[PDB]
Amino acid sequence: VVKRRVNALKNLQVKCAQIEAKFYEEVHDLERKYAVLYQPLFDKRFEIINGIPEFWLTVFKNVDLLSDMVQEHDEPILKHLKDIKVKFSDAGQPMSFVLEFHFEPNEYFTNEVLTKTYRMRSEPDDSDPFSFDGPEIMGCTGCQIDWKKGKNVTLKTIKKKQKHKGRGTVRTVTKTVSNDSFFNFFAPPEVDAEAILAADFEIGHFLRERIIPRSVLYF
Amino acid sequence: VVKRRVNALKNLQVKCAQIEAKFYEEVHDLERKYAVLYQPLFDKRFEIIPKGIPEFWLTVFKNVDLLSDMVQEHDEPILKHLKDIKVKFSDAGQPMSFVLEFHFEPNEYFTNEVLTKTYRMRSEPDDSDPFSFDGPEIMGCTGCQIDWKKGKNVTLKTIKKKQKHKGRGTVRTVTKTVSNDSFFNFFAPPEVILAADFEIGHFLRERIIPRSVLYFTGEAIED
Amino acid sequence: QRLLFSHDLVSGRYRGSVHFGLVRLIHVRVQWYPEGVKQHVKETKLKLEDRSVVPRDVVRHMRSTDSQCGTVIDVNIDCAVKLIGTNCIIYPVNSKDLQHIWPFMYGDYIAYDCWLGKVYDLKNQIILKLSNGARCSMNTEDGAKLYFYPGQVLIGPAKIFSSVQWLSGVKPVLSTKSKFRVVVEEVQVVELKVTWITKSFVSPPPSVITQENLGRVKRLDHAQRQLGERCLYVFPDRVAVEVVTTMTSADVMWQDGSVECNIRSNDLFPVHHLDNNEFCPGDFVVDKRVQSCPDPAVYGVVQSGDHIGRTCMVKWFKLRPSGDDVELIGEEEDVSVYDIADHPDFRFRTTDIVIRIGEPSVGQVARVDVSSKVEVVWADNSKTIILPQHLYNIVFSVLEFAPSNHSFKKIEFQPPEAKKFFSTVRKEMALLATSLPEGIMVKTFEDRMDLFSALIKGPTRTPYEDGLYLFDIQLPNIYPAVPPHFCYLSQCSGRLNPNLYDNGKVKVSLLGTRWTSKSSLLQVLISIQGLILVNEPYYNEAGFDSDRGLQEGYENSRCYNEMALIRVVQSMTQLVRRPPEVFEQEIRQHFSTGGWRLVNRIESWLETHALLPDIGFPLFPLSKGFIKSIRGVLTQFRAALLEAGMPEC
Amino acid sequence: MQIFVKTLTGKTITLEVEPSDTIENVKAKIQDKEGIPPDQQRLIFAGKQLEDGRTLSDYNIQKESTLHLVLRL
Repeated sequence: VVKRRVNALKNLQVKCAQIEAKFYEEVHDLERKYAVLYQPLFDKRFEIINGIPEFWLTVFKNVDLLSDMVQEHDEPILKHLKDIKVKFSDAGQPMSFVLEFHFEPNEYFTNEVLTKTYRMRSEPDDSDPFSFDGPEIMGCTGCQIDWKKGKNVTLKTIKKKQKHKGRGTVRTVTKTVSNDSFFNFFAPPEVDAEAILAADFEIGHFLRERIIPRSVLYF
Repeated sequence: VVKRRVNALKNLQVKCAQIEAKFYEEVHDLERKYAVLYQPLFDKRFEIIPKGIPEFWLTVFKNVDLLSDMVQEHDEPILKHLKDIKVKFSDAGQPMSFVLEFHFEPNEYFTNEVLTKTYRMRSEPDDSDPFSFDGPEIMGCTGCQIDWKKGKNVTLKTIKKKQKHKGRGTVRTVTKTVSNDSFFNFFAPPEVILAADFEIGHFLRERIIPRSVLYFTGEAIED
Repeated sequence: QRLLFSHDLVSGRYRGSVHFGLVRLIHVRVQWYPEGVKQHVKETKLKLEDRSVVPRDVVRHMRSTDSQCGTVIDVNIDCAVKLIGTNCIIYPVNSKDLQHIWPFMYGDYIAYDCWLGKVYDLKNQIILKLSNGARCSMNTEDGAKLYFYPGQVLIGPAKIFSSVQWLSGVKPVLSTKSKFRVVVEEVQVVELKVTWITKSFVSPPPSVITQENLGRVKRLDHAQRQLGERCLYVFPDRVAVEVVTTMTSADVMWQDGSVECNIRSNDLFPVHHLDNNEFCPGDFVVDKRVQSCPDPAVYGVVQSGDHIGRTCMVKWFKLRPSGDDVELIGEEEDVSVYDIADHPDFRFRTTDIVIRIGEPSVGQVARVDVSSKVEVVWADNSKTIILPQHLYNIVFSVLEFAPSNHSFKKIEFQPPEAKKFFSTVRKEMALLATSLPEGIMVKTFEDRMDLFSALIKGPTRTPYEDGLYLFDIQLPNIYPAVPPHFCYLSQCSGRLNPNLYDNGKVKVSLLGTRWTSKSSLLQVLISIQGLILVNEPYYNEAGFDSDRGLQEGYENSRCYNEMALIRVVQSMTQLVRRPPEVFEQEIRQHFSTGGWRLVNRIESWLETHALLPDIGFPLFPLSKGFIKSIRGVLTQFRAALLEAGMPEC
Repeated sequence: MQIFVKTLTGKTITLEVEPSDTIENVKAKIQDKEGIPPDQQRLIFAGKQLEDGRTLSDYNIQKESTLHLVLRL
């Protein structure tokens, strides 16, 4: 008896979740508009950075989530980072945010601006009152960095030790091996891989909400 | 030299916090607007809530740790007559404030139909202009009156005790009224635990009122 | 004397506070397991609380002056247990009571329908009850990150429960901002990859047995419950407990036959190393007397022995040709241990896995009875008696011609660069001819020039003194890149030297079993004169280097001096009786000069011991067993020399 | 010469083996009779782990003698 109306009330909660999805959609719209309003402030930052040394490198180093990715040999690279901003998707397409990292001319790659994107959700998943605590993160878009010759750090040219068959003589062979670096999540794992996806999602969320709109507090 | 540039960055961050405060005020306004869309669903819930769902909100309290600890065996029969809990919001132009209306059906314990424990949140860029900090956070409650019938109160309980006279030690076998732990103390905040009451109200604001289904069926958890 | 040994329970100061710990490593390393990490600390600063006597362990009384040995049968552990999360401590709780935390564990032997096997790996799943009241199951790999015992309480972000199976209760909605709190009800084993070893009374079954077939898998049992081992205590109501103290009171069967049951372990200390001629009651042995026990079918079982006397009494058995029974050939007391050797095949000792051969079929050895039969705990079903018969267990010259059935054949030696090998051997021969003043000498066959053959004389004041030893050396194809392939001609049916194996193998650092292309046969001969033939050859098997100055070291070294004297006399006897086809004339000449001096010296040792002691290497406490064995072999050596035509000087 | 090899499944293999024969031939015959490959079995006589590379006679095997089959893995 009661269970029937409880189930109907659950179906009602599903519509409540849909309404909340529309709420968060317009929340993203407000985020975009107010970001247009932030643009003068972020631009004034940009010109001010022209400059606070290694600004965003220090910002990342001071955050627990991000210091984990920045390796020592990375410091010469990320230090040439000149700015970071967030762009928000326009109406009609699925909600997403694009973190854009503006890099000055360097000796490590030619990309004036590098891009990376996160697509959020805007809908529930079934007829049960499924979880949606705002726009969460599924998937992510890696990109290729226009590295200079042999300047890639995501892969390291290790002189792996090998032995000749039968003879047994030792030798060194130059082979590319996956290397840990701050740039590694720019090539996220494809469709422990899921754990790394979740970690990257959380890191990008922290970049969007905490790092970028409050970069000064983290310097 | 660099100090001047970082100071400029901080002052830009101050405007940043101001614009973010405007953003959050607009977010509250959009929540008010989406109320017009929400309350049809919560009104269907009200009407549907053996007739209806007995002790729906008491059961929700029990299945929430933040609320089960606040429900006492004596309270349960009284709070059983809790008809609904629903959230209202402040009008345009007012400081961000919302109300957790406990609508309560007629009973034998207390009379007033509703208990409206208003809340409020910070709406300023920061306490100090040089510094910067923001985000919606409860900076104050309001509480509301609670009447009672003769002997039906539970916030303060009447007992017979052999008390010890203060400063003389004499024994007095007399009746006394002593403050008692009860659920309805939730409606009586300390006139300026405060943080705990604030967070519990915020929980009822964002989880238990909006998504009551998840916490009633056992389909959601909180610690 | 050393007073701590592996796994022993100790009390000492860590971080300035007294704490319990287990010694893990010795020549000491102590891990204060309750809360701490391994660190080195000496025993003088420490206070023992419970020694780690475990079955199969040979022990000696700490206080009793009698150095008699004994093997430990069973150990009774009265252990204090602290409940986890809480701090209630119950003492004394007997370890036989405590049960393992998981039904099966990594590598603990198991038995399938009719197969034995080690669980190489086991996939296990936890069963959780949520504050919501929902019961679920999860693989431990996912649960590793939940901020594992029945009754635990943990917390976890909702997403961790994405892959679980919701056994019962209302399924909660998984939101990234929800944190479930879980109480672990039971820990279960999902699958297990069995690395089978033996079939027990076709082909192996499936490696990863399906969960539905785990009900037939039976673990192994024994109690080695160490400090800090999670387990489940049952009230006289399973509760997760950690052992905080242990009370090792073990039963000991001593070398005199007495069984001193319930002796505090602190009064015992184990012997890391036996002289290979000790034989605690039950150790199966075979005779080495030339005349006695001509039939190979007979074997021996030692009943008791006197350590100071180095003499043990044995029973000789042989199998019945019909049926599966055994008969007693006879009891022989006063038998020197040197005349008996650890039986090649039967090596039964406590807690040794065994399989029944032509009902329970897989088990462990508990005690080897002084009688013929042996005691096996089949799983934990019952201790049963079974014969060994059906219980499987788990100077220089260049001689001409070629060596006749000698040195190295079947080789077809072919150096990749013969010219460089010749270049090497030229300088090797020059060095050998130039720097061999200690009498040691070598020779090379014309055919297969790599076939070196050397005779080595023992130094003075050592059991091998006047000891002649023949070595055949095959030079490798890629010499001098790698050490030479040595082979000691072995005929004594014994180990005259901890490295000179009866199989013909030799062992020393220079032989790579350090070396360099600059290394030469001269260096190897120098080493053989310095290490292989040394004053106390007991110090040359896979270590014992710590023993310098240890009383156990001295005792075992004296016994090994005795055994080496017996075996060198045996080797000389054989060599005189049946010498090879090479190196013969010099063997004659050596035996004429000093060969009879060996027997005279040994007899002088015996006479001096009887009267009471000379000097030269540890032999002074000559023992009844040594006297008997040395006389029995020395009369044989005299007979061989006489029949060989070597008259006394 | 007549010998008997006992397997763990209860069967008995009656074999004719020359006393001077090697144990490898015995393993081959056991494989032929039951299929177990020589590398995968051990022969046990009165508890002795028979070594492949040595003649049966020097193991003192006699007429109507008993052998037992064990498996290695």
